[PDB]
Parts: sequence; C-alpha cells; structure tokens
Amino acid sequence: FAYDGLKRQRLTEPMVRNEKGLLTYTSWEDALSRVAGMLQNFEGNAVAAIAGGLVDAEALVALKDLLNKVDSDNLCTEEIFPTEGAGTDLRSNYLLNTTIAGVEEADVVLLVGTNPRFEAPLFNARIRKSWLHNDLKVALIGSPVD
Amino acid sequence: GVQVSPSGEKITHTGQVYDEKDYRRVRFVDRQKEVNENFAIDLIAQQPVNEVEHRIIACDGGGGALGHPKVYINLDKETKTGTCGYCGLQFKQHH
Amino acid sequence: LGLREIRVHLCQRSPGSQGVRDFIVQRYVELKKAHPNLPILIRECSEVQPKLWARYAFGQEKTVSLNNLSADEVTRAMQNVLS
Amino acid sequence: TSVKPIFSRDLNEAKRRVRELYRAWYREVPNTVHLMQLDITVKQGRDKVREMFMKNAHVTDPRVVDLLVIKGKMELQETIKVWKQRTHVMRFFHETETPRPKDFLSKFYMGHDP
Amino acid sequence: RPTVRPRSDVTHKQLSAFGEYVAEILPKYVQQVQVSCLDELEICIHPDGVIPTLTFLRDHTNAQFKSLADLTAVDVPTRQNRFEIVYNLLSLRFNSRIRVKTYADELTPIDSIVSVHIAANWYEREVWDMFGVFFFNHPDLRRILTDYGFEGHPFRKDFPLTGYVELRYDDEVKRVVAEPVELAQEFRKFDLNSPWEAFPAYRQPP
Amino acid sequence: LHHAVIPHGKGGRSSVSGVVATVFGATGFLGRYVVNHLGRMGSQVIIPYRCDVYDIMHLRLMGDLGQLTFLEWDARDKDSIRKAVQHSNVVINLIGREWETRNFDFEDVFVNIPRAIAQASKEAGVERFIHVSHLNASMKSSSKSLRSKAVGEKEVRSVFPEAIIIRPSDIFGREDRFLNHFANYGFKTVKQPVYVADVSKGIVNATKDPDAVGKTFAFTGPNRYLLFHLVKYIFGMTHTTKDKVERIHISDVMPTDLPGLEDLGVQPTPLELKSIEVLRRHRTPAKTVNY
Amino acid sequence: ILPGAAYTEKSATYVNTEGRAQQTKVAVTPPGLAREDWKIIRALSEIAGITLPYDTLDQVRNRLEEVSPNLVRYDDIEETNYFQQASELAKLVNQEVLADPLVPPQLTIKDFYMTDSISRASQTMAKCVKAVTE
Amino acid sequence: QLITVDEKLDITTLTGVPEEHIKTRKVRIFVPARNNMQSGVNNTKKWKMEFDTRERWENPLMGWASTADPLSNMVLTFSAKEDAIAFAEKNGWSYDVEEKKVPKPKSKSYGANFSWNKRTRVSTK
Ligand SMILES: NC(=O)C1=CN([C@@H]2O[C@H](COP(=O)(O)OP(=O)(O)OC[C@H]3O[C@@H](n4cnc5c(N)ncnc54)[C@H](OP(=O)(O)O)[C@@H]3O)[C@@H](O)[C@H]2O)C=CC1
Ligand SMILES: [Zn+2]
Repeated sequence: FAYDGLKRQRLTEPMVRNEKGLLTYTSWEDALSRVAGMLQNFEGNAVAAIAGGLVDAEALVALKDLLNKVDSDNLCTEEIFPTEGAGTDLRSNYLLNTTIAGVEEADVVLLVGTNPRFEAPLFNARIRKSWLHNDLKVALIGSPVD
Repeated sequence: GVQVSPSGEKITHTGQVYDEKDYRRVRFVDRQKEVNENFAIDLIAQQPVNEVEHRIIACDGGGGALGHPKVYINLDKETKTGTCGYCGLQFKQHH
Repeated sequence: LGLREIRVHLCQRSPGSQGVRDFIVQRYVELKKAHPNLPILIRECSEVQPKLWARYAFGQEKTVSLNNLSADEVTRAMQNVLS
Repeated sequence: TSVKPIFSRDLNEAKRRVRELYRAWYREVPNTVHLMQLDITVKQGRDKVREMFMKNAHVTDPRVVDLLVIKGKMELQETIKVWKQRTHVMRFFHETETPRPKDFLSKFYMGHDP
Repeated sequence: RPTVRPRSDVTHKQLSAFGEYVAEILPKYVQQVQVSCLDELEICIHPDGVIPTLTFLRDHTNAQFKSLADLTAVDVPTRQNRFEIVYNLLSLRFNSRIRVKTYADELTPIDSIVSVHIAANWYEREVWDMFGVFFFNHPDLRRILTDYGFEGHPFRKDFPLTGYVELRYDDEVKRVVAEPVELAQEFRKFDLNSPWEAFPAYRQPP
Repeated sequence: LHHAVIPHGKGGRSSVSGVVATVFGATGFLGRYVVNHLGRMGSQVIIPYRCDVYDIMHLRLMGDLGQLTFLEWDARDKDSIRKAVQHSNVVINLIGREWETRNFDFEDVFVNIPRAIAQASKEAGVERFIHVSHLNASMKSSSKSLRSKAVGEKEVRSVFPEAIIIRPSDIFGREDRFLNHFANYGFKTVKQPVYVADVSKGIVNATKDPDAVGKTFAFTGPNRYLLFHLVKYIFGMTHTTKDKVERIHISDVMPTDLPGLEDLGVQPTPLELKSIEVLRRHRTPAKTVNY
Repeated sequence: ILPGAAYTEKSATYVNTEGRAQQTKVAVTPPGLAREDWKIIRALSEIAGITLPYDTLDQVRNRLEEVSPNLVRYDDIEETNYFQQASELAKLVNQEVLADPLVPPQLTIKDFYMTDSISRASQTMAKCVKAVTE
Repeated sequence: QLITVDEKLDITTLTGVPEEHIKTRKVRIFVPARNNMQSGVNNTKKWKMEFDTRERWENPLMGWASTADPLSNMVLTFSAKEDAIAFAEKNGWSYDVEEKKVPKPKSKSYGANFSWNKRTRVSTK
C-alpha cells in the first residue's frame, strides 16, 4: 500500500533558489549550469555525496565516477556500517551469507536485538515457516518483542 | 444547485474545477461548461428509509426484470443501516 | 600522484583464478594492516576473468590480467601497483 | 548452412544485380521530377538514393540482398510509372519532422528516450 | 442430442481413406495428412513439391479440385518456418473440399501456381504485401493493399496494430505528409486469456 | 510549471509543448504557417478571429483535436483582447495591412492596437510578447507605412518591457503579396528576402528559448539579390498604392550587429531554391551583391 | 532540487541482502520534467568539461562489470567465502561494547508504517497508524 | 545448387522500423507470473516477449491517455526459450531474458496437522 505514496508530495521540476532566497521552478539547462559551474570551483576534498534510502546501483557508480574525477572520495550513506576492520571488504560482512532459503536448513538462530518482524518481515516468515514445519529453536538478545 | 469555485466555475459531482493558473479554461471562453445539477449524493439522502420486517430481504430497483439484481442484506446493525451497492437505499429491521 | 584504490576480480572455483585464492589466505591481512585506510575490495563471481582494477585520483584505472598466476607473482603484481 | 539460394550465389555475384537497379534509379530522378513536378532539382534526389544504398551496405547475406533488390524494383515499378504522386515520391526525405538530437545532452530535454 | 452439430461419421472415412490415397500415391514431400473432427481434410507438404500435387488435384479424375478459393499465410513466429501458407480447393464434381498447406521462413520462397490456378494471381500477391514472402515465376508481383510508400509487411505478428506511420496534411508543402505515430487514446491490450486450459486431452505437456 | 503546461511528449500532433499562445492576425499569409509549426508539435494555439468562419477553415486542421480553438473579438473594443488572453503563456502579434481603410490606417493598426495588447498582456501574468514590426523601419523612412510601426516598437517597451521583437526583411511564400505582385503586371533597390518557414520556425523556436526576452531580432536570409536582376529573373523563371510602391524602393539595409537566424535554431533557405513552387501558377540564376 | 524518479519508473538494478542482484523493469514514466537519476549525472558531467563514456543503459551496466561484477548476474548469488580473514583482520581490532540495552528503532507496529520518504507521504499508511494508536 | 553460410541471419532491413525501435528497444523474455489472486496457472507454460514501456502522457483535452510508441502493446506467445532469442536476434533487438521459476514439489501431509509430538498442531481443525 505504498504506491499511494508514489503519487503524493512528489517532485516534478528542477527547482533552485531565488534571489529573494526561496525556491522556484526552472529548466534542466537552467539548473545544471548552476551546478557544474560550482563543481568546477570546489574540488578535491571539499566535496561529498550522501546516498541512502531508495537508490539504484547505476546512478551510484556514475555519481561515484563523477566525484571520482574531482579527487573526492567521501561517498557516504545514511545508516552506518563498521569500517575499523574489513568493513567494505570481504563480502561476508554485509550480506546474508546464508541462503535465505537455507533458513529451513537450520536448527538454531541467534537473533541480535533487531526485529525481523518489522525489518524485512519476510525473513520472519521463513523463520516461522521453519519454526512450524521442521523443528527449530530461537534465542534473542535485547529488546523483548512480541 | 451546485457549489462554485472562487474563480466562478461550476463543480461536478466530483471536485473537478481547474485552478486559476490553468490554460484549460480557454475552451469555455465564449461557451459554457456543461454540468448536471442532479448530484446523486444530495438526492439520495432525500429518500426515506424503508423500515421493513424480517432481518433479511431482497431489494430491486422497481421491477425485477428492470433493475438491481436480487442481492440480499443482513440488517443486524441497529446502529447503522444496510445498503445495496447498486442502489443507494437503506433499511432497518423494525425491531 | 596516488592510487587510492585496489580491487580484485576472480572466480570462486576454477584453474584460471587459482593463485588469487592462495594470495588471500597468505598475505591479505598484512597488506590491509600495512594499508589500513586504503580502500581495498574483493569479489568472487563464477565464470569471470580473474582481473584486477585499481583507480587513481582522476578516476583513472588500469588492468592487469592474472589468468593462471601463482601467489608470489600476484603479490609482485600488486606491489608494482603499490610501487 | 546449406541453405536454398535464390536469384544468386555468394554476395559478389549479387553485387552486379544490385547495379542493374542503381542503373535505373540513377536515370529516373530526372524523369520523375519533370513529369510530375517537385521541389528537388535533380541532385539531392540522387544524394537521397545513394543515401539509401549507403544504409544497407552492412548486409553480408546473399539471400537478404537478393530480396532487397526486389522491393527496390517494386518502388521503381511504382515510380517509373505515375502510380505514385507528388506526396509518395517526396516521402522518403523526412523533410518536415525535426531530426532528433543524435547526441545525449539535448536528447532528454524532451522525451524519456534511451 | 440437440446442440452438438451432429458428427455425420461417414464422410470422415471418405476423407480419411482418400487422405491415404494421396499419401501412398505421392509419398514424396508429403507429411502427416490428417483430419479434424470437422470432416475437413488437411495435407502438409514440403515447398519443393508444391505444383505436382496441385496439378494432381487440378488434373486427375479422382481429385477434380479445379477451383481455388484462398491462399493465405498464417504466422507462427516461434518455429523456424514461421509462415504456414495454406491452400483450399473444391470439387464441383465430387462435392467436397481439401486443404493443402506448406511452410516457409521469412525467406524461403515458394514457386507459384499461376500456371495451374490463375485464381491465385492476387492471393499470392497480398502475401507478398502482407508478409514479404517472395514467390518464383509469378507474373507482375507488386503491392496491392498498402500505400505506394509503405515499408513493412503488416499482417506479420511483429508489426504493431497501429503501425509505424500516420499521415496528415502539413499545409506548408501542400501534401499529405507522414511523420511518426502519435496517438490520442492508446489501444488497451487486455489480458483476456484466463487460466484453466478448458480443453484437456487436447493440450501440451511439458 | 503548474501541472499541464509541461512539455512532456515526443514529436508532435498529439504532444504538448507549453506554447499555449494567442496569434492574432493568423488568417492570411503569415500566421497560418506559424500555427502549422506550432500546431504540429503540440501547442494549444488560440486563434482570435473577427472575420468569416469560412475564411478560417484551413486553420481547423494543422490542429490536433483541442489544441486549436477560436473566438470572436474586434480591435476597437477594450477588454475583449484582454478576455482573449486571460489564459496566455505567450502572445504573438502579426497584425498588419498594406493599405488604409475608412476605418483603419497604418497608424491605428500597427501601433495603437499592439499598445493595448501589450498592456492587456501585462495585466495578466504573461511571459512573452512576441511582436512583429518590420525591418527598414527606424523612422523618417520615405513612406508612412513604416514610420508608424517604429513608434509601436517605442510604445511597447513603455508598456511591456522585455518583449521579443522581430523586424524581418521582405517575405516570400506561396499566396504572397510580394512575388505574385511582380508576376501579374530599376537599380538602387537591393533586398535580401526571407522564406516564410524560416521566419515561422524561429518564432516557434523563439517562444521556448531562455534568451530572447527583449532582444530585437531581424530575419533576413541569404542571397542579397538586386531588384532589376531579380524582377527579370522572375520573368526568367515564370516563362498597388503609394505606401507600398514607396516601400519597394526604400528597401536597403546592411546588418550592423543584429542576431538573425542561426543564433536561434534555423538554417535559412535561400530564394532560388524554393522559388518555383510559388511561380508555378504562372507557367505555360540571378546575381548577388554583398555591399 | 533535481527531481528523480522512483523504482516504478526506471530500468534500475537493486540488490538484496543475499547479494542476489535483481532488476526493476519499468512500468510508468515519471511525472512532469523529472528524469532518471543516472541519466542526470551523465549531463551534469557533459555540461562541464567532464564526460563519462556512457550514452545508454548498457554502457552503465558494462561499467558494473568493471567495479564489482555481481550487479549483472540476475537471480543468482555471488557465492561467497573468506570470512575468517575478516575475523583475523577484526580480532586485532579492539573496542568497547558499553553497558546499555541494545534496542532497535522498530519496536511496535505504529513505528512500522512510516519510513524512508514514501510511506511517510501517504494517507493509506497513516490510516493504520491513526487506527493502531486507538 | 545449395550454398554455405553461417551468419547471424539479420532481417532488420525488411520491416521498416527505421532507427529508433531497432537499437534502443530492450526486450523482455519471460514466463509470466501466476496472478496470485487466481490459483490458476495456464498463463504459464508460455514465453511471452513483451517490450519495455515509454511515455504515456495525458491528452490535455479529454483526460485521455496517449502515446508515441506504437511498439508498446506487443505481446508475442512462444513455446520455448531457445526459440525466442532466435526470433529476437533475427531482428537485432537487445533481448533481456528472465528464466523460468519452477515451484518446488512440497510435502504436505494432512495428518501432520494433528501431531502429538510435533509443533504443527493446528487449531480450528
Ligand atoms: N507578408 C509580407 O509581405 C510581409 C509582412 N510583414 C508583416 O507581417 C505581418 C503579417 O501581415 P500578413 O499576414 O503578411 O498580411 P495579412 O494580409 O495576412 O494581414 C495579417 C492580419 O492582420 C489582420 N488585421 C489587419 N488589420 C486588422 C484590424 N484592424 N483588426 C484586426 N485584425 C486586423 C488581418 O485580418 P484579415 O485576415 O481580415 O486581413 C490579417 O489576418 C504584418 O505585421 C506585416 O506588416 C512584414 C514583412 C513582409
Ligand atoms: Zn437495491
């Protein structure tokens, strides 16, 4: 029932500030002229981009590649992930290494203090699926939840 | 017997009148906006409720071969009433 | 000027990608300990070329094919890039 | 792959059968423009014609080429005669519709056109 | 039984036995004579033997089928030889019909029958207009139905309904000019193909 | 901008371009091709008419089912012209005539009426006020047809500043008043005329550009022909008042700095190329000077 | 403000936790003047002197084959390995896990229905909240 | 008689389809999904090859919806995936396949709803 949100408080045109100070409506060629001109001024490491939310991996690379030619690599995201050791490295630290289908092929789980029920509710169904049909026992840490 | 915009144009059954900043109103220039004043939502509340006997009945639209396929209703709600999606009639149980 | 990246393309199980798998268990931690804030990254497809990209400051990159290269030479192949 | 051939063998025999057709269209730009009046003088009509044969040079299959000769002969057989009109002969040119930007930057100021 | 279009079993055997009569007499280039429950005959063949079966059927006492009625071209854009080209004839003497269909790719031309049946002078040509299927030895092939500047072959299943052009009058040139296609209502492709096969023992296992 | 002015749509003829406009004099020669290059690409072009409904039928087409509307007015009436442009992103002024009437003169038509359209447009929240005076029209020209027009070029700016102005050179096209004049009957008269569409495209191209918000243009075209070489060339190809004939011999200019065409999105078509089609109705290469 | 489209309105490629990279075939075109995200950054480049070597959608995918070529294998999982290296690499790390109750932000049903810039902006979700808080 | 060749078998010249709808036109080959409302599954067993979508603007007069691409409502039913790519390559269109999604054969034992030991002991029969 989110599609209703896709037609409610949604952006349409390239807006930009007013000499007064507020926002108005312009064209793409009216706006991007204001941007690349500013991009050519501040470069190197006074520059950064925050992805997050609901984004491609097509724009991310181009957006990366764009700030890749301005010597600026401070590409960040909303929610943290640790980096003190092998953070982005070694693709077993930010994945479901376990096949989500393999959740059936498991007798034990340790849930750390998050809610499958509310974060990815449908990782919780394969739990409850494998809670009923095949035996399974779970143990949770922090935040007692229903 | 309709309600009207501050720009002065006629509203439909639905709130449909164009904003002020709209080039669409051109088509009404030297013409006029066709509209039906007979809002069903106004006519239908101007219809008395048929307070029948037994809790379940059939309804029709004035002629069994002539409208409103024979749907039924459970009139257990003494709080509200029961409607038929074809018509806009309403009913009670009398008890 | 500077390199500011290393990345690693390999295949999980194949003769061609061999040696990279040897390279990781044998040296990876120490380089990441020598190069802590250096943004490395390592990925393992199925039937890809065992390749190795590495950026520079102006998004400039190079490639070094390492098809059927053993661990000792891959390391020199990595340090010639960290030369 | 041991196909049935039609009207020719491997390409370089079909390439003269082509030229029998250019041998007609090259001499039937001036006859059309006069008999049924037009705007083009003679030349940009001939540029357009070769601009169609320098669209299909990418072909490499004799069967395809032995076919494309035919549809040219039909339009020729429709052009050599007056079965067409001043609107059909002058239809290829795309005179009126604005050619879209072949570049990227102007191509999406209008149109979600990848 | 009232509402089932009574089968009339007998003429199946006539068209079946006669269906055999044409096979063993002509085993070359002939594959799977058949017949539907509707007692109407079908004969699939190879394109290299088109005429010698027609001329048997135009010229033979036991197959006087000297009157042609159609020559269509049916699309199946999932096989190799997508274009099933169909014949269908008639006896004035024996009071029955037949169907003699073949196949082709987008380019495996078929020699024509106009020496046999001149009725096919134009039926052959629309297929050239409508599908782009060349024929050998056909007099004066050319377009029939399409404009004199219409590229394509529209009854192909690849060609969209509303095609690739729409015409109009651009007053600056005083002509009926063409520019690309720009609808106002957008024909609305429906998913009227329900589940539930509806026809078992009549179907496709995987 | 708002929600439906948006130019979302490819090509033309059922598209949209946010060029909702009000061309006034589009009933004769010039505006019909303007509406053609507007109405083709998708643009709700209004057309105010004050003439016969039959003299406007050829405008019904080149209009895609709603984008062409019509309505009545008269230039000697305040607030009707306002009513005509209460809904107008854009305004165009092509009005004009080659002869005075009992009712209207050169003075009343090119100057006083655009003055009210000018004020009328500003009383609404319009953007553009494309006007058409004519080249060769500073002031003190040998005729009167042009000396009035330049006042409108003065009197608009004191009403609606930042208004495009096109003062083009002489126009030729089919059903003109210029080539057909010569066809149906001299040095020191030299003139570089301009094909119609090459004027029309720019106007259509000028009602979308970010620039051209007050810059006075002048569409001239190539091949500055000499009259005596040209008038015989017509005779070589084919085989009335004071202020018009006085306007013929006035025709002399050179471009000082003015923008022209190619800085608008146009490739100007010369005369010789599309010259037969118009003279084809009279059936059975001329010398240029730059100066 | 550069209006970009949404997942219903672009040919993009997202990925799941598993790494099973997948695709968003498009349904609708976005409203008004908005365009696709990556389709902009190609322009923001070229309006400047910068110029990426892209002119389509496939070039952008061919880029992905150069960065981390998991983002093209649709419905498949880049079957991974080599966790112990992280543990060795991470065991040398040493930090403090302070004494609080670790708790998530999602704790009940009412803090579910409103998240990340879409569900916030719809009545149909707040009807649940407006119903569940009663 | 016959002739040998091994080539890509292009046809793109024999259709019109001038320039836009040849190159910049992806194609999706798939087995359509089970309309989860209905438990019926005959819409599978086939290899529909619908094409991408483009602008559908709103006709400013009527409120109608209109388009530019006639090549949008272009279903095509095939019988095997190996034949589909051969058909689209034969016209040069950049196919983009999705594979079948076979459902598993699952064990569903009615009695196991009624276990003594186990945890599937249903309620409400
Ligand atoms: N055509 C040419 O040779 C050239 C013309 N121009 C300028 O181009 C513009 C177009 O004129 P053009 O279209 O060529 O000639 P038209 O004869 O087509 O006259 C143009 C329009 O002006 C309208 N008009 C004139 N007077 C009035 C009035 N008093 N009230 C209302 N409408 C009026 C006419 O209405 P009706 O339809 O009733 O006549 C006509 O439609 C003029 O400004 C002209 O000076 C400049 C250079 C060359
Ligand atoms: Zn009722």
